[PDB]
Amino acid sequence: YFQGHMMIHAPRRWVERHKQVQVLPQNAVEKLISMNELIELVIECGLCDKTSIKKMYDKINTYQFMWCIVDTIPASQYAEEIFKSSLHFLCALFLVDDAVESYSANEMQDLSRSYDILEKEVCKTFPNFPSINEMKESLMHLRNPFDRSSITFCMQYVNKITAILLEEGNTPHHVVYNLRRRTSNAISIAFQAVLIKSKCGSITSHEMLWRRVFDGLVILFYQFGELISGATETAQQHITVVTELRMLGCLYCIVINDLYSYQRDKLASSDNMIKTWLLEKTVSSLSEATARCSQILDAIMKYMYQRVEQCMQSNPGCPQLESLLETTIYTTVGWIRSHTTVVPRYSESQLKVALVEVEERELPKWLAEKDEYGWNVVEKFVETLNDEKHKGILDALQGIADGRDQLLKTQ
Repeated sequence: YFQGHMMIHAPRRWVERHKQVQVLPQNAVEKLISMNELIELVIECGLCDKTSIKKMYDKINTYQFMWCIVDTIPASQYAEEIFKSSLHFLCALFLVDDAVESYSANEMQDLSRSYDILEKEVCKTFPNFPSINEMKESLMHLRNPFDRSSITFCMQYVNKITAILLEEGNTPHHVVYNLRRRTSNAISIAFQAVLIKSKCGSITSHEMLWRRVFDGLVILFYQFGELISGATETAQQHITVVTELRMLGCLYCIVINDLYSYQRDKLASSDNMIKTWLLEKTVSSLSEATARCSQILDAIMKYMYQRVEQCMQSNPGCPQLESLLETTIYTTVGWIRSHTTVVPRYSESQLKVALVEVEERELPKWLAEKDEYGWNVVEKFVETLNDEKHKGILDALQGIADGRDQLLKTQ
């Protein structure tokens, strides 16, 4: 600990893959960055104009952000299309988030209601789907065109990935169905969480984790590596454990987000965890909040390592699973890289990270150096994750249920 006091830890073999550059020609970077297609897509929907998407693209640097979010280079044309649509979805999802953060309760209520009804309308036309203008028809009754455009764009992504995995014979039918349901349920649960943000609780530092995980749609970002690597079937043979690791990664990303955004001019507002701690249970602000966050992040890394290196030892002879788990690890570690270099958070008044590389001789020591508050945090997070009250949320974030979230955080 010194004045660069965001010191985290990650195994050397995990982080040596982020020291890596994208070996790829410029034909294939413009195949993947189909900027003209993004323009035509956002002006075929009612979202925004060319200037807005170009500004979002300059801000987010969505390509290098994507290379922090997938580790598998496209191996066929379908993978190229998947990466293209994922890039587009990321870029415009952030623009939708910039606007929905100041939505009244009624406006969000209508938005999430329309998503929930449209999902169930277009889930019975499977494998067929309506086009963008055909999908505006059921949303014509809305009083805000932005909600209509957002819903059409999200369901467009949801149907496009399905169309891609059914235009090839590699992924089985019935698991593509579960994948589609998983994606749309994630989006609907995000709307439900931002709608639950209309109340301020009737507080506890575990409800906080449960909400802050759902406040971001990071699961959809983890699914990019699944799709682009062709592991949809082997991730559907292991929907559990994979979903838990992705939840741990979401918690990781949101801890880092809440710590970066509390050092900005923009009011954090929301249920920023540092704010909640400093209201009650923190002495000096930044130095102690940073150490709490570092403990939580290190504990998430250790639990992820142990879980992966157990599920591989108890499921031997499954190389596809191994590569999938390594991809999830890559995407969980990539959030450090993203917050440090590729997002427009070049504050440097923000904590300067010290990413320590845990070598092999140190790995047994480091996995037994678990005597911290982050241990309790992550353990209790895993318990409330596998709580039977929250079984419906689990099954909805798996591809095996309908999305319902409002009866478990508002009650």
